[PDB]
Amino acid sequence: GLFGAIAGFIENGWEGLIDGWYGFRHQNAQGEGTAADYKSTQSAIDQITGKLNRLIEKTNQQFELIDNEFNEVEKQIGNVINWTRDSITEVWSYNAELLVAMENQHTIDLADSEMDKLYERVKRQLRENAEEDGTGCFEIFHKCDDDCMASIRNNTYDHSKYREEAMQNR
Amino acid sequence: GLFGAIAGFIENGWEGLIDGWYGFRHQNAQGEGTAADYKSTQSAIDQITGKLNRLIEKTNQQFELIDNEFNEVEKQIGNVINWTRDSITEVWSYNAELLVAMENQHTIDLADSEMDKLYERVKRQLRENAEEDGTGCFEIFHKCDDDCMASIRNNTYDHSKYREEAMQNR
Amino acid sequence: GLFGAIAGFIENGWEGLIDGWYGFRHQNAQGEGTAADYKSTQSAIDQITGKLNRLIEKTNQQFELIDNEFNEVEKQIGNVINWTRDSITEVWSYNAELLVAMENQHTIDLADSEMDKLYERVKRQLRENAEEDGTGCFEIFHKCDDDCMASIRNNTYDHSKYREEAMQNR
Amino acid sequence: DKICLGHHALSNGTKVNTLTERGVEVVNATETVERTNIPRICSKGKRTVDLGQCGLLGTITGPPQCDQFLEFSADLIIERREGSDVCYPGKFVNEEALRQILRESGGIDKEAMGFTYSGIRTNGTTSACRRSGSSFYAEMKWLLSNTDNAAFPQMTKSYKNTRKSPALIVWGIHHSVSTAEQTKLYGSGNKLVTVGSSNYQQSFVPSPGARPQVNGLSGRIDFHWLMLNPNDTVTFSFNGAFIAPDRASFLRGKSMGIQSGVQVDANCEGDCYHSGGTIISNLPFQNIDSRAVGKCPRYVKQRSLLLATGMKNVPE
Amino acid sequence: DKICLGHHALSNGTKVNTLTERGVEVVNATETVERTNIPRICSKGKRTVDLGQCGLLGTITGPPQCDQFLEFSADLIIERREGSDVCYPGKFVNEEALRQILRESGGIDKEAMGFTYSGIRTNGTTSACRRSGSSFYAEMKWLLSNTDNAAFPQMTKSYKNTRKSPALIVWGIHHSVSTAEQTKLYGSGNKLVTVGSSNYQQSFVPSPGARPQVNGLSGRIDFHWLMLNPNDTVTFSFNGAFIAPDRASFLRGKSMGIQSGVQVDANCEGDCYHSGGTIISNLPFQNIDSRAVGKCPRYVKQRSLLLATGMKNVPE
Amino acid sequence: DKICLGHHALSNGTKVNTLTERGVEVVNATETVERTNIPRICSKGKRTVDLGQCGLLGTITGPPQCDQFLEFSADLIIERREGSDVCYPGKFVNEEALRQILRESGGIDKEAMGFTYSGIRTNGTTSACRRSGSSFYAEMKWLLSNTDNAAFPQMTKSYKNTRKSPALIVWGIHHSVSTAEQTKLYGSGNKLVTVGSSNYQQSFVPSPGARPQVNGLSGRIDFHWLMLNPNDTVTFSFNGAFIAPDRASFLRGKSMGIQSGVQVDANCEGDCYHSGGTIISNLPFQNIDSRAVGKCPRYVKQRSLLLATGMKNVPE
Ligand SMILES: CC(=O)N[C@@H]1[C@@H](O)[C@H](O[C@@H]2O[C@H](CO)[C@H](O)[C@H](O[C@]3(C(=O)O)C[C@H](O)[C@@H](NC(C)=O)[C@H]([C@H](O)[C@H](O)CO)O3)[C@H]2O)[C@@H](CO)O[C@H]1O
Ligand SMILES: CC(=O)N[C@@H]1[C@@H](O)[C@H](O[C@@H]2O[C@H](CO)[C@H](O)[C@H](O[C@]3(C(=O)O)C[C@H](O)[C@@H](NC(C)=O)[C@H]([C@H](O)[C@H](O)CO)O3)[C@H]2O)[C@@H](CO)O[C@H]1O
Ligand SMILES: CC(=O)N[C@@H]1[C@@H](O)[C@H](O[C@@H]2O[C@H](CO)[C@H](O)[C@H](O[C@]3(C(=O)O)C[C@H](O)[C@@H](NC(C)=O)[C@H]([C@H](O)[C@H](O)CO)O3)[C@H]2O)[C@@H](CO)O[C@H]1O
Ligand SMILES: *[C@@H]1O[C@H](CO)[C@@H](O[C@@H]2O[C@H](CO)[C@@H](O)[C@H](O)[C@H]2NC(C)=O)[C@H](O)[C@H]1NC(C)=O
Ligand SMILES: *[C@@H]1O[C@H](CO)[C@@H](O[C@@H]2O[C@H](CO)[C@@H](O)[C@H](O)[C@H]2NC(C)=O)[C@H](O)[C@H]1NC(C)=O
Ligand SMILES: *[C@@H]1O[C@H](CO)[C@@H](O[C@@H]2O[C@H](CO)[C@@H](O)[C@H](O)[C@H]2NC(C)=O)[C@H](O)[C@H]1NC(C)=O
Ligand SMILES: *[C@@H]1O[C@H](CO)[C@@H](O)[C@H](O)[C@H]1NC(C)=O
Ligand SMILES: *[C@@H]1O[C@H](CO)[C@@H](O)[C@H](O)[C@H]1NC(C)=O
Ligand SMILES: *[C@@H]1O[C@H](CO)[C@@H](O)[C@H](O)[C@H]1NC(C)=O
Ligand SMILES: *[C@@H]1O[C@H](CO)[C@@H](O)[C@H](O)[C@H]1NC(C)=O
Ligand SMILES: *[C@@H]1O[C@H](CO)[C@@H](O)[C@H](O)[C@H]1NC(C)=O
Ligand SMILES: *[C@@H]1O[C@H](CO)[C@@H](O)[C@H](O)[C@H]1NC(C)=O
Ligand SMILES: *[C@@H]1O[C@H](CO)[C@@H](O)[C@H](O)[C@H]1NC(C)=O
Ligand SMILES: *[C@@H]1O[C@H](CO)[C@@H](O)[C@H](O)[C@H]1NC(C)=O
Ligand SMILES: *[C@@H]1O[C@H](CO)[C@@H](O)[C@H](O)[C@H]1NC(C)=O
Ligand SMILES: *[C@@H]1O[C@H](CO)[C@@H](O)[C@H](O)[C@H]1NC(C)=O
Ligand SMILES: *[C@@H]1O[C@H](CO)[C@@H](O)[C@H](O)[C@H]1NC(C)=O
Ligand SMILES: *[C@@H]1O[C@H](CO)[C@@H](O)[C@H](O)[C@H]1NC(C)=O
Repeated sequence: GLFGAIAGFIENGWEGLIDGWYGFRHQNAQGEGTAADYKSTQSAIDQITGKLNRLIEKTNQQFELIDNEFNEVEKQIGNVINWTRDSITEVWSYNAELLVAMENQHTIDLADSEMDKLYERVKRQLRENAEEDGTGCFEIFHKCDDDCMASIRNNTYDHSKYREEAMQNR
Repeated sequence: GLFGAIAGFIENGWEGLIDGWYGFRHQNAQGEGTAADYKSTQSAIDQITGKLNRLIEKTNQQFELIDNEFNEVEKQIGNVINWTRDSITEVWSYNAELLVAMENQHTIDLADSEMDKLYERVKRQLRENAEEDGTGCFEIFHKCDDDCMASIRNNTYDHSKYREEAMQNR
Repeated sequence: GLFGAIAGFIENGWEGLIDGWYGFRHQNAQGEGTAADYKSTQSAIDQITGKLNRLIEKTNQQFELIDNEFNEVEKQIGNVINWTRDSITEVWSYNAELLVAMENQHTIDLADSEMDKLYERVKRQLRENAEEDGTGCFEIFHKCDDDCMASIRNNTYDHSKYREEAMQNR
Repeated sequence: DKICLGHHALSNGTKVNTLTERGVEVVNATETVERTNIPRICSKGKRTVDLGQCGLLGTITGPPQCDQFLEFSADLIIERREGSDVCYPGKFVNEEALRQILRESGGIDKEAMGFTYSGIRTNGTTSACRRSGSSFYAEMKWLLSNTDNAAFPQMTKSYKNTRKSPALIVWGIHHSVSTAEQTKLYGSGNKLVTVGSSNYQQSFVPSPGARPQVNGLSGRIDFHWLMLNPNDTVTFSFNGAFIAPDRASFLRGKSMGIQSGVQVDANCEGDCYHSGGTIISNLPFQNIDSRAVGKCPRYVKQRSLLLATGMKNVPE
Repeated sequence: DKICLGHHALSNGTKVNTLTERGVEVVNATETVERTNIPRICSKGKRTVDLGQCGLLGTITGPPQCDQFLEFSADLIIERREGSDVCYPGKFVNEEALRQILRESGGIDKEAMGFTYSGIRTNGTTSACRRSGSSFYAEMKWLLSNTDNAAFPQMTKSYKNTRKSPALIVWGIHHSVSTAEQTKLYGSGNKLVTVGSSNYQQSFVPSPGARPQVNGLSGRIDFHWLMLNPNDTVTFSFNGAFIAPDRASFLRGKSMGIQSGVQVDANCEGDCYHSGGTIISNLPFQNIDSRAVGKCPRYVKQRSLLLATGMKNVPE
Repeated sequence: DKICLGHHALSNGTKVNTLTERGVEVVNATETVERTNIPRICSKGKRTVDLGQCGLLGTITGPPQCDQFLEFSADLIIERREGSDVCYPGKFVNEEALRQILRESGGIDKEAMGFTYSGIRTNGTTSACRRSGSSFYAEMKWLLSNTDNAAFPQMTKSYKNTRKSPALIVWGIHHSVSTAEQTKLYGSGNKLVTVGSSNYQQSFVPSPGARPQVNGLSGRIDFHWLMLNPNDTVTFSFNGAFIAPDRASFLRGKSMGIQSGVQVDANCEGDCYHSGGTIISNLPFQNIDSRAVGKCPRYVKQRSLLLATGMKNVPE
């Protein structure tokens, strides 16, 4: 997509992540762990389901028969009708193809975008206590236990608490 | 929108800002002040008015009557005509709905984008003299008076002038 | 475009760069040099050619004559036909105008996007060994010869190798 | 030491198309083109009339197969392939226009014309039109001469539409097997029938001659019609060869008309019909039948157009 | 210590729809569907002809209500509900085709046929067609027999179109009240009229009989027409029951034709008309009337479609 | 000290339009609307029939100019301005419907009707229809009375379609110059022709009278037709004024029909044709001719719509 995260600087996805769309996979003294970010997942899901509701819709326009399958109508008027219907088919076939392609491009860019927004949120939380790896990972320069990781995930992490020790470990 | 600034990491807008679309709200020893960024405001306005001019347009295609409101036309040809017109109505009603939705999505992402571009411009100006709060604010580590704030807004701010003092206050 | 790189914080393009779409122009003790980034160039080209193949397509729908250029058809049915054809022309003329405008907007944003992705890739490679100028240039704080520049372009550059010397030159 | 960010993925994804690419794999996708047909006419909650052997135009004239449909009422009208509009061989002038009127009529209500006859016979029948022995179109009267070869007296009959809605009027011209058999029935001389309503002027001279045997009979009857407005009057000047309307039809309200060869079903509801049954779907498009009617998804040529509902799938 | 970035907002915004969401609030929005009608025909700067009591087809034949419209000229032609094409009861064969021709004609220019008659009367009138006493269609001649019951001599008359543009020719067939009154006017025997231009072949036998009283008269006149090309000739072979064209009509140029029941107004300009007046708008869509004509915004079913002209509104 | 990033550019770019802006310059762009016409009918690999002086409807009746087209076979059928459907002056009832049938027929195959005559002449010719001396339509027979003024005996002839596909049947009604010349050819009295197939009922009385001289002749022949289904029978009851079909036409398969005034060319292939030649293009749109037929790009009003294939051009 346009935001360079999914199939970009994040090399691939996690098949282990069944909990949500996006998430964190930490590593520390106490070992590895994985958890889903609700907020990002929900923002993508809601936007996508809102697309669906937009397209799953009731055309309340009724159309009647103008020709006859048992008793063919006069050939001249029959050919005008067929030509007109074929022309209309051409229009909707085009509309449906473009609609779905345009929508699919946007869906992919939107999911890519939410991944980027989450990534940048965390960068800002870990103001000077971390540095940017490049593969979608943050190398944390102070000691951050499982308790400390949950603080980052739940948006409660205090940068000024661990600053000096991480700052010095530069 | 897609760029995560408006209704994203900036928590809300300023109802006090009547001067432009985007702007700066500084805080220092001399007190609070607010001012609009012309360039960003103008880039959004111009792009949006260019959308409008594109859609406010003169269909120079003339269409004539093919049926009659005072003397009904022969019923068969009348039903072909009505069917055709109804089919065309269906097409334009669809086109207008999609056009406006597609355009509105883009307008919202575009305004969000300009906010992000402005935000990132300032980050780059204040190279190492400031750090990133996370709510759309820059905590400046050297003393920056009203004169100094205007230098940032007008793109004249010199980072190498205040570097060491801000660098040490890290 | 939406990503603020092309005709944004990069002030202009390079007419000297005939090798690819994007690239690097380094400066050092050994002098200036210019080279194209294949990967970014190829990602933009492929995406754009994929647009083209999508639109250059074979409408396998055959349409026949329903009126006559040598022997005019009955006037009433002739006017229904002309009205219908004119209505269809109006629809396709609209579709073609919107398609090309929508596609052109996206092409420009996409090229802008690839430039941004490349820019951010390099920022991440030069983790703490460089700082961000603001015009689309990276001021490198350790000594980086032509050999060293090729390491950045080819994605082999090791930040931990030159860290301390660049770190101290802060 | 580190905290990593990522996204979910499958080993294998669903292929979709975008503006830039064919067959990009995404985590999830949904179909936008309907292909599922219900092989039944889904008429739950709808006043439905299945005409079976009765032709729709036969409801106005009344051959034996249409005796139970002379004053029907409906939201949905179903024509069948086996349906026939006629008993005695014949056909309608401007037939498909009249069908389109009757399909959306909501059914019909019938009323006496009030025609009274003197100097002519009025009970002509045939073997084609069978109701325990010979009969004729229920709503019509085969007018004749009192006796064989006798003169048919030039006649004038009038009907004013005294009601608030248009009156569908129908009359028939009989084309006998011979030039002789025309003279036998209605007497010699070239016969002329004329018709005049405010917005109508037409005339009808017959044409005897041999047509092939249909229903065992080589005779034909032409049927004609106009819609007589409220307060307007219609006059029939005729010298013979005339099938006279006994009753006038009025339209009840609204309906939808379809042609089909599948069974009716009051267990499913649907508003989109074609001859092979019902399309029940909320999808915006369908690839089942371009001639589907009612309130349908738009017909498209594509079999399938998948819409991405998930991010791009990037496996390990 | 700090410098903050932000954007403008209102406490309350304008709701719009996007690809993803219904009713998202934005700072500003503008309407794209026109609903404002001007209840007038806006004809500023346009040669306009309001036909009033004159029917458009009456400009070619010339009943009294159309005497001031026999050679009119216009960019815009306005038909009115009260307009009538006829004085003596009758109607046009292929009437709506001819209307469509006349609506975009730019008006008409008339020229003498040059027909000269010998052996027949040529001044037949009626009480329906009133110009201080009895009269007849100005552009037509009611041809008769010299005296009552007298034979109408089989006649041939020819007209070559010597001009650079197609000639609209019109003739009428009279259907008298009785079989007797046809013989009184044009003599006995079945009468035949034929017509032949390079791309035209048709024939006309009358049909006497009683039609209801229109304008106090039970008689009818059928009117017919063809477009005679430059240098082509048209021949009228007739034995009676004939209303002869005195003049031929030629089309002037271009025009637009409308039907309306509202007043003309030379103070406003507009190019999009419907029967309730004028749509004046630069918006791409309109929800006023799907049968609007001229150069109009596209008709849509939606009442309103707001287009965002500002960022998303995020209040404090 | 530094490493810079940038992008390519030209001093001068190609102007395109976007959602936001008119005439933004990009590095490269490509055309989406086709304007290049090939002034030739590109018929490489296609069974092609150029009718030249033969009218398409003349292939069914057989005037001299159509003698080499009586059983033609084609994928592509080309009508020419000089083409004429007739030798003896006349025209077809419902002509354009029949043309549309023949254009996509794939050509025609002819078969004997099997009509046999007794009591009448059957070899009537004329100077208009020339094959070394006087002749007549090859597929037709001009039926007459044995001698001048003699009675034409009321006649019945029948043809069953014994084949698996519909049979195109054609017959003609002759309208002689005088009322006298009708009696000379077929005897006195008003003549009647009738026709009856399962889904067909019509009648034909002639109309003698003077039409202008076409091909030096003031006479006309009307031509009529119906499509006779497999196993259905058609009966011709006629008392005179009749041009009898000798052969019946059957349709071969599929074809495409065009009208053109440019030369055929077997060196280029194309599927999109108009009267000025061929549109050869893979572009989705064309601004050459809105009446182009075959498999064409969509016609649009715009002359040009450039599609960006490069980034925005930002020169130094
Ligand atoms: C089939 C065969 O072997 N030979 C036919 C022969 O049948 C046919 O005569 C007609 O035969 C049919 C049934 O086959 C009827 O019997 C016809 O009689 C009636 C009718 O039932 O239609 C009787 C009826 O009372 C008459 N009614 C009136 C009001 O006149 C009608 C009516 O005259 C005709 O329908 C008008 O066309 O006829 C009987 O005519 C003969 C006829 O030429 O042809 C043989 O080949
Ligand atoms: C209304 C009523 O009480 N009884 C009608 C009676 O009026 C009607 O006779 C016709 O009456 C009308 C006016 O009501 C005219 O007076 C008709 O006469 C004229 C005409 O004006 O049209 C006179 C005219 O000079 C004649 N012109 C020519 C060229 O022939 C015409 C013409 O013959 C007819 O219009 C042709 O149809 O008639 C007068 O006929 C009678 C007629 O049957 O019926 C009563 O019920
Ligand atoms: C042109 C001129 O100076 N005077 C015409 C005069 O020619 C015309 O007579 C017709 O002339 C044409 C050629 O100019 C033919 O000679 C017509 O004769 C034929 C024909 O060839 O068509 C002879 C043919 O054998 C006849 N065949 C049959 C089956 O009857 C036909 C046929 O009768 C007619 O075509 C039927 O309409 O005619 C000849 O008639 C006269 C005729 O009124 O008018 C002068 O002004
Ligand atoms: C208009 O199109 C219809 C099909 O939509 C044509 O009818 C079909 O004809 C084919 C071959 O002749 C048959 O196999 C089908 O049974 C027909 N289908 C239906 C639904 O009727 C029809 O012939 C066309 N009209 C004209 C005048 O050509
Ligand atoms: C085609 O549609 C028009 C409306 O666009 C129908 O005419 C309307 O009919 C309704 C009910 O019969 C009336 O209330 C209106 O006065 C009519 N409106 C107009 C503008 O004429 C018309 O009946 C339809 N044609 C056919 C053949 O059914
Ligand atoms: C329908 O449109 C066609 C054009 O597409 C009209 O035909 C043209 O008429 C103009 C002026 O009368 C001529 O200059 C052209 O030669 C014609 N072009 C073609 C291709 O025929 C036609 O008149 C219109 N139909 C009706 C009934 O008005
Ligand atoms: C992936 O591959 C297997 C092959 O058998 C297939 O059954 C499965 O459905 C595929 N997964 C998806 C999501 O299409
Ligand atoms: C995937 O989309 C389909 C629509 O076809 C839907 O039914 C389903 O809920 C989705 N699957 C998952 C696992 O969310
Ligand atoms: C038909 O009616 C007439 C009365 O005018 C009568 O003479 C005749 O017998 C009737 N025929 C039948 C079968 O009832
Ligand atoms: C018909 O006439 C009656 C009076 O007899 C009147 O009540 C009714 O309104 C009239 N209808 C119309 C359409 O004029
Ligand atoms: C917000 O609310 C008030 C409620 O009275 C309304 O009048 C006002 O117009 C609203 N503002 C906008 C921009 O719609
Ligand atoms: C908001 O948009 C409207 C269009 O309806 C426009 O007239 C107006 O200038 C805009 N309002 C402001 C305050 O800019
Ligand atoms: C009509 O014209 C004829 C001349 O042929 C004349 O005898 C008759 O009196 C005229 N009628 C009138 C009312 O002038
Ligand atoms: C009609 O004939 C005249 C010569 O009499 C000629 O000037 C004119 O060009 C001709 N028009 C056509 C359309 O052939
Ligand atoms: C730029 O300008 C010159 C002016 O002569 C023109 O020839 C050239 O084609 C232009 N370049 C492009 C890419 O259009
Ligand atoms: C520019 O696009 C055109 C399409 O018109 C194409 O033929 C060409 O390859 C492109 N030019 C360059 C230099 O890539
Ligand atoms: C036409 O045929 C008849 C045979 O019935 C014959 O008498 C006549 O002479 C023939 N005419 C010609 C020119 O052969
Ligand atoms: C026509 O009849 C023959 C038997 O004579 C039969 O083989 C064929 O199937 C029939 N065709 C139709 C369409 O009924």
